[PDB]
Amino acid sequence: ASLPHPKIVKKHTKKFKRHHSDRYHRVAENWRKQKGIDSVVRRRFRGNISQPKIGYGSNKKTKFLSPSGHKTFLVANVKDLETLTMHTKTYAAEIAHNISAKNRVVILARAKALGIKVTNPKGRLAL
Amino acid sequence: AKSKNHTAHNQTRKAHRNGIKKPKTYKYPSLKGVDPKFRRNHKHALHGTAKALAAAKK
Amino acid sequence: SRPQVTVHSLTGEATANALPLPAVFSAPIRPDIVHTVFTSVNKNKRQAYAVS
Amino acid sequence: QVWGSETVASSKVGYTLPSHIISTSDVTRIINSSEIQSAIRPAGQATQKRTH
Amino acid sequence: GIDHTSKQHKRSGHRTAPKSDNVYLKLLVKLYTFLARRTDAPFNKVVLKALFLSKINRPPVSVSRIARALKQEGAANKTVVVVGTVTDDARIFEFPKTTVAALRFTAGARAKIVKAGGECITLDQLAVRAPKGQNTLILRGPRNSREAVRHFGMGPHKGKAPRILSTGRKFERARGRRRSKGFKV
Amino acid sequence: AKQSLDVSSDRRKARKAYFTAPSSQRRVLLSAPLSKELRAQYGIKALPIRRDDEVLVVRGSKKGQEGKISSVYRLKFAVQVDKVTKEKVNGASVPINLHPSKLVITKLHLDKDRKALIQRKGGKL
Amino acid sequence: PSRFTKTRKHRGHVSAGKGRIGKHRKHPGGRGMAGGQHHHRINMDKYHPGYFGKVGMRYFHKQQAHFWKPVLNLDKLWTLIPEDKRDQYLKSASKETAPVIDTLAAGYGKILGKGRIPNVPVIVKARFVSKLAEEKIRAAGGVVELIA
Amino acid sequence: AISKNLPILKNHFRKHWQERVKVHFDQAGKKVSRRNARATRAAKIAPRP
RNA sequence: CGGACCAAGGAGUCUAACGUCUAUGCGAGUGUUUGGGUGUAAAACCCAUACGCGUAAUGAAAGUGAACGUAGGUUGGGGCC
RNA sequence: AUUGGCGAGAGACCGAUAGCGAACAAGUACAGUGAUGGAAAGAUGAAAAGAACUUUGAAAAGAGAGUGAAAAAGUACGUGAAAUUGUUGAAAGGGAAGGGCAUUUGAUCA
Repeated sequence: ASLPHPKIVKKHTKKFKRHHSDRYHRVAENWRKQKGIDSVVRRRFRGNISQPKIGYGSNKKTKFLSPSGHKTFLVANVKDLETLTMHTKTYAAEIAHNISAKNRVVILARAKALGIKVTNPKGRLAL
Repeated sequence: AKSKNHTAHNQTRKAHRNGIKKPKTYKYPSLKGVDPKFRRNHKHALHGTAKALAAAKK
Repeated sequence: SRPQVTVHSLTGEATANALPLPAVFSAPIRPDIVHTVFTSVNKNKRQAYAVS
Repeated sequence: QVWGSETVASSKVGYTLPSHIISTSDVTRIINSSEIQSAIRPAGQATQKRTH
Repeated sequence: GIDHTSKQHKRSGHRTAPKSDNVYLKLLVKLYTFLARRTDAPFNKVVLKALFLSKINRPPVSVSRIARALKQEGAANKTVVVVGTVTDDARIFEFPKTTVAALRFTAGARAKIVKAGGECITLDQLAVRAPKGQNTLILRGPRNSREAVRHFGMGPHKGKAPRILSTGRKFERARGRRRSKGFKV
Repeated sequence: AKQSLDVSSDRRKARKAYFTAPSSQRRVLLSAPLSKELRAQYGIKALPIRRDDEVLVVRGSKKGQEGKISSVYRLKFAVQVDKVTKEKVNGASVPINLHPSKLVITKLHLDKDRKALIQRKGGKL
Repeated sequence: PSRFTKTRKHRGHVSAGKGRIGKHRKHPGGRGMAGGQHHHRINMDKYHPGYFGKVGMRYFHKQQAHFWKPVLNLDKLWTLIPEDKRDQYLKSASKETAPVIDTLAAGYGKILGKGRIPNVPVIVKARFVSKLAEEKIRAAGGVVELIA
Repeated sequence: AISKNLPILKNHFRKHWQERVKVHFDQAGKKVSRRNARATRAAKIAPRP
């Protein structure tokens, strides 16, 4: 039920990773800019890893847009689900990981009755 | 431990980075350095001119 | 004039008595000053701590 | 009497209620006033139509 | 590549939108922005620009200043418009009746105006009375009257009030100010 | 809250006092409520536990079981009640310790000191 | 405070806002006001003239109570009287009845001539009076009395 | 040391002022103690002022 | 040149007196919290005199101490008529 | 006035590599003839209910059985990562591995 929107395009789908993160275990995969004077990445030599810049910004119209075309909204209870009544065509319901299955099934039933898309319907459900 | 003594390189570029402004010209420049007798003449002349202007129309 | 606010009895039902407003509610509302003064005063009730 | 009024004393040393820097809290009514509307020029078309 | 002849992405240098979080002043700024946008009168633009000045940029103005402004012929019917705080001045004894519009009024100045018979209004009342600023006069206080200004641009052979907490004998009056003690400035 | 300037509301101080309370303090700390019938009979809400006091379990997995008290372990802050225990795999019987506050005093051993305490606390017997 | 400090933004940067060629060595040149005449002489002679040398004679046991000379002008002369009576005194410019001002009682010792008071008689009591102020007060109609 | 256009400051802190420095965190407590002492003195010295 | 690896800890913080800028409050005045009363009790509220800075500066000092006027004339000058 | 002693009330303080050197048999073990220096060490489980009994093994122990809400809680005991190692599964390997640009193939995915 997503509104007609421009095709989702991503300039850089690959996740940016820190230099030598695979080489050394103490270096986490979280990106950190290299400030060394003789840093190859900072000097931007040919054949290096990509550096995050202002050019990689996604389209504003498609910003925070899921592939299904519905924005993700975190839901905590029935009252929180009520927030997505008159905006269901442009939003999606997501259930927090702190929610027990007993209340999860009630929230799922409420969303089904109210016509609200659920990001993770099969969460903490018996299978 | 020899070092460079004097070098004029990049000085002209540093000076030209900001526009070399001409000194500001005013309608009435400072009367310093002029003859003191001429200054007294100036003071008396404007005193008389102001008195005449006030007499004609205040 | 200024609005007359009805006074409710202890039983929970408003009576016929009416009173003028206390001439403060017309003061300007300044959230910035309110927040600044509240933050400043909230530090007054504090206990000093220091490592030996 | 405790906090003062427009006629009674404020019961405080040289204290007066703060003055309002703007007469009314609503500016839409000021905009809609006839004197302002007569002086203001006719409006446009909100979002300008794209040309060329 | 473009051979830039000037700094790119250079800020205009003029403060847009007030820095203060005053909600009432923000509403006044919005009202005057709308007035300047919809009217060609430069008075609205001048008032909007003056509303953006800082505390040190909006010096205070004593009642004697508006008294002198009214003393000029043709300004008796003019309604003064000062962007700042009007302060009481005890030097002036007789205050002619007039209309004064300012953001803030001192208690003494307001009492003096009321006693003299003049009227005091706020900026929005002034705007609704005269949307185009008809028969209005703009008053500004002395900008360089601040005590910090006298210390500005201190240098040799300038005499620009050198910064010192305690003045008097032996405090910044030794060699450097007297010809007998070495030299003078 | 607290209006007195001498009592302590600190959790650390309260826990320290409870854990290091001597035998005399533990005697009054280990108190059990009385039954409804016994409360109607004496007019006393609660009394300190005793070795020869009949008690009935009101909370826990042993609900409904009643018996006499074999011994009160003030060191362990508990009281042992006979005729209710768990059987070990070795074949021996080990008593199960339980808090006195989880019991309802069905009957108590009346003595001279006990009767004096009843009169001091305002009993009718 | 801590959140708004530039140190948090400097986090990550190697030099932390202190440069690379010249490190932030504690007390690089001198300490306090060291070298006021050797290597800081340029700043001493350009920004703080008159720092070095003697000025005049020495006055031992300088008691500031002796040099208690508060001043006021004719413009503020009328401000001492409360307005409730000041307005009617201004309205009634009468010689036989004039307001009396005690500058000493308000903490002002010397009378200075500035303000051009209106032509209303007024009696003023002060320890010291200036020539111009006395002439102006005499011309206004009132007289000045010296009390101590 | 010497810096830009800043007034000369004469701060006497060369000595070990950290060892000998007093801070009054006890203002309210000592005020309450003084009030209690005044009340008990009024009680002790009889209706005498 | 330091670096075998990993985990934990790790470095422009605070005080006294200030310079520029900004915000708030009052305004030729300004600062309750030295202290007293009051208090639901280190919280909050109220208050008299004093004192810090400014309103007058220049001299080593004895001392003196700012309208000939529409608080002056002229140039440039936003706004207003 | 009070970094000593005793009896008390609190913290926008700290949390077992923090906080006093010491939360535990801490000025203890220990080192130096000597004056002195000076640590590491908190947590099973509500309740030991601490694994009866059978089998293999000399025994330490292993496997069944049982207590236990949980033995993925066994007096090496709350929760249980990396550096390092073993088993199973997948992939690559003519004097390095690791990375970036794009794609084929395999696995996997809304």
